[PDB]
This record gives sequence, C-alpha cells and structure tokens, in this order.
Amino acid sequence: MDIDPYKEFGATVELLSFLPSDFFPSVRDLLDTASALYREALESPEHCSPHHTALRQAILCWGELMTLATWVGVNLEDPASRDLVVSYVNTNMGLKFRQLLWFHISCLTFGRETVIEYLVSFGVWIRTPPAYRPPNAPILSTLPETTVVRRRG
Amino acid sequence: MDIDPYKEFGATVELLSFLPSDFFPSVRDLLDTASALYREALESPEHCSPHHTALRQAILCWGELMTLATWVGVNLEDPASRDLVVSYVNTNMGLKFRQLLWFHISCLTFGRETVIEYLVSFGVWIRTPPAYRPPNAPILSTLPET
Amino acid sequence: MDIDPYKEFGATVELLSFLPSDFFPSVRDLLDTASALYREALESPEHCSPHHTALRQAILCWGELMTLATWVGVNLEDPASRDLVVSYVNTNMGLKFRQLLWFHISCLTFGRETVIEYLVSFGVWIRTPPAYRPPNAPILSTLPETTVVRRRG
Amino acid sequence: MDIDPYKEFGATVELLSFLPSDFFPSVRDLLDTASALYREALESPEHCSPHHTALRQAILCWGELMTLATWVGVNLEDPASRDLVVSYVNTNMGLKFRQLLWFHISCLTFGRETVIEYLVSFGVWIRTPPAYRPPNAPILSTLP
Amino acid sequence: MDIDPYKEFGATVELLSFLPSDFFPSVRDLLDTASALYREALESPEHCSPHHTALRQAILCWGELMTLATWVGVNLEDPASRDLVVSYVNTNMGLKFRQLLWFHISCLTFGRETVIEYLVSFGVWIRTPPAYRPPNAPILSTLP
Amino acid sequence: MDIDPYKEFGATVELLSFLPSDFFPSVRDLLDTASALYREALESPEHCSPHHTALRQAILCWGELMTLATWVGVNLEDPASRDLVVSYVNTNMGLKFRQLLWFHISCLTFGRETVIEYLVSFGVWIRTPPAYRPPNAPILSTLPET
Repeated sequence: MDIDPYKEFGATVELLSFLPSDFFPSVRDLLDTASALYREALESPEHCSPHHTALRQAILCWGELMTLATWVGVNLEDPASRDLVVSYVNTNMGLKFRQLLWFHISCLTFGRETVIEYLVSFGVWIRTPPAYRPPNAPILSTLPETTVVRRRG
Repeated sequence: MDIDPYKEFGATVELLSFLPSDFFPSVRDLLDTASALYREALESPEHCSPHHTALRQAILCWGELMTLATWVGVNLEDPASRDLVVSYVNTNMGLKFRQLLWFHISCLTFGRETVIEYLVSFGVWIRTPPAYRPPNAPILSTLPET
Repeated sequence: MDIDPYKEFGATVELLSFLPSDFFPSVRDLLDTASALYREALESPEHCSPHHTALRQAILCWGELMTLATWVGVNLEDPASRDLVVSYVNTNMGLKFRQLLWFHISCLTFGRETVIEYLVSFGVWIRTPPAYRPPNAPILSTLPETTVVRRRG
Repeated sequence: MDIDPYKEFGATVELLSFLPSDFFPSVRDLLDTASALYREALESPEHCSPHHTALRQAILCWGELMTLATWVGVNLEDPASRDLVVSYVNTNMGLKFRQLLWFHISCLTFGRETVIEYLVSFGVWIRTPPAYRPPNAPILSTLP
Repeated sequence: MDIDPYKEFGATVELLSFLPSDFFPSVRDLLDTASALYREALESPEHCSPHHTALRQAILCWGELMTLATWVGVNLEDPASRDLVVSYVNTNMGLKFRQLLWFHISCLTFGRETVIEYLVSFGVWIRTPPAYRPPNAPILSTLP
Repeated sequence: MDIDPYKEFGATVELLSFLPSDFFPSVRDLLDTASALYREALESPEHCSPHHTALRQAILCWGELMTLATWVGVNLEDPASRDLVVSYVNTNMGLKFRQLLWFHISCLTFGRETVIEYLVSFGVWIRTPPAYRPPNAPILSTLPET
C-alpha cells in the first residue's frame, strides 16, 4: 500500500523534499501554533476540512507515540535500549511529524496554493548557488515587511 | 489537546469500547480487506471521503510503527527489551489500530449510520443474557434479504 | 481560576509568547507613552474601551508592585535579601507588565486586528531559523519613511 | 497618573473609605464566591461587562502577587525577611484586593447602582453614634 | 458518570456548599413536612413535576438504606461493627439525604427560583464577618 | 493661575516634554530661522496669527532676559554669582524658550496638526528599540515627495 500523505492535497514528498530537513520548526513550536490557532476547530465535531481530519489523526498518533516513550521509560531493564528507542521516536519519527504539521498548519493559515507556490519558489532559491543567492529567502506571510497603519476618527 | 478520532464521524471512543476487544479482526485481515476494496481509492489523487483521509493517515502511521519494530529487531542487542517493545506495539497500538480500521472500512462498506446502529445493537445483544435474546450474534451483511 | 489576559481581546498567551524579551520597550518608556497618548482618556470617568480599562488595571497593579518594592527596600534590613526581592519585581513581574502594556497601547494605536496579524506574521518570522530568516524583522510603525510632510487636502 | 480604580464605575476611593477596613470579607471567601458564580463568564472570550474585565485583571495580578510570595518562600535564605515580605503581601496588598473584589463581585450580583447606594447608607449607619446606631448594619440582598 | 443531582434544576453542588452542613434540618422533620404537605401528590400516578419524582426517588432509596440498617441490626453478631455501619448510614448517608430533601421540598413550597436566590443570599450572609453579620440569618417564607 | 502655553494650541507641556531635551535646536538657530522666515510678519501691524502673537511676546521676553544678563555682567562685581545667574538664564529659561520657539516656528512652517503628529510619532520612535523601528529618525520636511 503506497500511500503518499500529500497526494490528495496536490503536493508530493519530492516537492516537500525541496525543503531541507533542518528547515522545519521544533515539534513544540508547531504544536503550540496549532493549539493557539486551531484548537477549537480541531476539537469540534465538524469535518471542517481534510486538513483538520489529517491534523487530528496525526496528533492522536504522536500522542500514542509519546505514551509509548513514557512506557519504555517506566518498563525496561536497560538504560541503553531505553535511550536508543526514545531517540529514534523523538528524532527519526519526529522529523516526519514536523514536516506534516508544517504543511497542514501552513495550508490552513496561508492556503494550499500559497504553500505550493512557496515550495516552488524556495526550491528555486535554495537550488541557487550561495554566491548568486539573494539574502532575502522566500517566507510565508500576509503583511508587508514594514506595515503602514494610521487611525482617525 | 483532547481529540477523539470518532467525534467528527458522530461516534465516540466509549461507543467503540462498548464492543469487546476480542470482536475486532486482526490487523492482517483488516489491511487485506482495505487493500482489496479500496486500494485504488486510497491511492487516488483526491479527497474521496474523510473516511479515506483518516484511513490513509492511519495506514501510513502503522507502516511507520512496523518500520520502528524492524529497526528495534535489527539494532536492539537486548532481546528481553526487544521482545517487550515489539509486543507493546502489536498488542496496545495494534488494538487501537484494529478498532479504527474496522470502523472506517465498515463505514465505507455498510454506511456510517448502519455501523453506529450495529455498535449499539450488538453491544446490547452481548449485554443481554442468552435465554432472553435472539440466538445468533448480530452481523453486518451486504447481501439482499431475498 | 484560569484566566488568560489576552483571550478576551482575541489573542492568546501562546501567540504573544513568540515576541522576544528584547522586543518590548522599558517600563519607563511604556508608561511615558501611555501617559502622553492616553492619560486624559484613562483618567476620564467614562469607560472609553475595554483596553483603556485593562491599561488602568495594569498601571495600578505595577504601582502596587513598586510600592511593595519601596517597602522591602526600606523595611527588609538585609542587603542580600533586599536586592533579591527588588530584582525579581523589576525583572520577572516587569517583563510581564511590559508585554501587556505593549499589547493594549498598540491595540489602541494601530487597531486590534492589525496587532493580531502583526503577531501572526512576526511569529512566522521568529520561527524561521536565522540561516533562512530575512535579516530584518516585521515592523509595526506609523511612519512610511520617517519623514513628516504637510498633509494633502 | 492619578488613576482612580472606581472612578469609571461611578464611585470614588473616598466613598469606599466609608466602609471600615475590617468589613471587607477575607480573600479566600471572595475568590470562592467569584469562582462559584462567575467562573464560566470570567474565562469566556467575550467581554461580558467592564466589571468582569476589572475582576479578571484583579485576579491575575493577585495571582502574580502570590507567585512572588511563593518566590520569596523558596529563595530567601532569611526566615526574618521571608516572613516580613510575605506578611506585607497577604495583609497590606490583600486589603486592597479585598476591597476591589468586593466592589466588582457585588456590582455583578446586586447591580452597581445598588452597590453605590449601599455605600452611602452604611456610611450613614457607621456615622450614627452607638447609643442610637441600630444593631442591624445594612446588608446587601437579592430577596424579592 | 459525573452526574450532578441539582444540575437539571439549575443549581450546582458548589452552590449548595455555601450552606453549612449543620443548617440542614433533621431527617425526621423533613420527612414529616413532606408527608404533611405532599403525601397525596407523591403517591399519585401522575408526574406532578420533576422535583416530585426526585423527592420520591430520594424517599424510596433512604427507605432501602434504613432497610439495610435494620438488616445489620438483626444479622450482624458484632455490636462493635453493628454500631459502626448503622452510624455511617444515619450520619454520613443522612447528611446527603437531608440536603436533597431540603432542596426539593423547598423548591416545591417556595419555588426553585426562590430556593436558588436564597442560596446566594445565605452565602453572602455566612461570608460576612461576625462583627458585621446581622443576627437574623436569611429565612424562606411565603408571607405575602 | 495655572496655564500651559500650549493649551490654546491643542498641545501640552507633557507632549513637548515627551521629546528629549537634546532634540530642540539652539536659541541662535531658532531666532535666525524665525527672523528669516517671519520677521516681516512679526513686525507687521496685525494679528496675522495667534502663533505670531505668542512668538512676538516670547521674543520680547528673551530680549529682556538677555538685557538682564548684560546688566549682571556689568554691575555684579562678584564673578561666581555672576556666572551662576548667567548660566541659569541660558540653561533653564533657554530650554523653556527653545521648546516654545520650535513649536510655534514649526507650526507656522509645517502646520499645527503636522507638528502634533510629529511630536507623537517621533516620541514613540525614540521609545522603540532600534531593531524593531524604521532606521532613520523622523524629520519634518517641506519638499514634495517626488
């Protein structure tokens, strides 16, 4: 069974592979962002969108994993094995979770098509050799770098 | 965050717990059923249903867990711990997976409302003493009654 | 009870927690700004806005804190203890005060939705690792080019 | 900045001065009453009223005060100072908290007009010389 | 199952906590009042009100409790245990029964809105420090 | 009586204090600017503006203070006191004069509302940490943007 988590969203694992593995934020930062913005929609009984469904299942899965980590911590007869297992989950499996969280959380705030155009643009930027690479890398945002606001009444 | 996977589908973890743990098929039987019925849909480029989205994520997750199991098998020199961890994955997480696979696969085969009614009515049938219930265990079926 | 100061205003502690401690002005600077812009409204008997009320509350709380600080400085007869307490109040409770003063003062000047959007984008920026982060942070300012010309008709 | 806590709500510090300091209920009791009647409203994202906002502000700051008190209780190596500081926060910063908690919690239950009317009458009563002061001090109630 | 006895009737266990345990009247007196005023309604086949149903449930269960107490009084061959068990049922299961009997019997006589309004006011009174607490505690009455 | 010179002009002593004392130009620069731009108007027979009236009174007052300074210089035999008094006039009263001259001269050059907005926005810019503000100090200007 060759499922790609992104195929139904029109992305691919190769397109996100355009991003380097150290690009993605920490798990803590992504979970904090998700809790702050979409905790009330994610916990709702509505099929708000496929992004919410995916994000929900993934959070439950990461939870079952952290539970496994705590279980290994309390029920093992070896510190080395205990460390080896905890590291694999918080490192190898973590990178995968960080990538999915970023895509969905970014597709829900910025919008899917914005994320695909971002991925293409960043791919072009990072492929460029550093000698000719401009300093300002592409970034997802709504507002201009410097915002002009004045209020009157 | 506090989430039930079933809340968007109108079910609850309590309702799935209502049926006994022995009821749900093996992971092998559920994965073979899901592949045979729905492989082409799950691999499709489109959100055929939220049931498909959930199933996709879950299958990817079980794949990752089995990869972890193989990794422990090959890297963990300690066999006592090796067995302990491999067993936890295929017992606890195995039963969490079996329940979800059964629900989604069954909701696609027989329809969600049918599965919810089946969960309620089978749970009450198991609770009922055998002298005062219909003699056969309730089963989902797709054949016409004639 | 569990109360979030910004929940009523459409923001969360998580959303504001991304701002670094270097970002907020000093207590003096914020109290000067609040008094200069909004003193006559804050002293007013009408409730101009909930933010105005929140600012009054925070100001009174900081005043009571500085009062207890002077008390210890004149009451506590230990030079070591005197310092520990005075420092905790100007540093820990000081940074908490600076964060709230900035939010309300800025929500009064720019507008609440503007401030929340700024927070979201600045968060996206501070979460980007420095190797990929654009070198200048997003800015919320009332000046487009720090040059004031006579207004058009 | 000459901010008055009650000026926006139509009262003054002088008017509250009419009540004696001892009259105000203990912090624990006031907090329990607030939790019992308004916990859901206080934690809600809507601005129910200005008084609700003021009560939240008072709560979160008293919380910060108890946090600093806990900080001196775990860090200060002097039992003399440790005691002095904690005593100024539970007695001196607590009598101000008690006053504000009473005004807002009472304006939410009875109504602010009623609360301010009760401040004038209690004043008249405490001013009455004991030979003529009636044994029943004024009390707030919602009885029909 | 986190069932709250008074939640359906618009009250909470926290709100009833405001009254002291000693305040509630004795079981015998409450049962006599219920019999005197509502015996016919309670025994009727119609559902007069939800409160009437709750009162019937409370009565029939207290009856079962006294039945089990009678059972330990006639079967247990130990006077030590016989006493202990019976004492937990008349004191510990009796204070809960007294609370429910009071709420429902009082909601039937006064009205539930009135009963809940009396719970807030008694709270205000018991919170008042004794130096200012008036000698007349709040009381329910039907006087016009 | 309690008067702010700025109250009739919609400003306050607090708002002028908001800008740092170092900001305002010297008395020489302000008097030269006022003479060059507005001498003919200030000397005119008419109330061109309340800004002109205020400026007129203030200039006459500074003239009187400078006369007092010269008088002390020539009559006061004591040099310690002579220096002490001359310094007080050109430091304290000097900064009170510099602030008022800047406000009125600037209100005539750029318009009152522009000057009030500049006072607010420059004060907030000085308060803002340098990493999170526009890099240049706000300046009043009369040139078109093109």
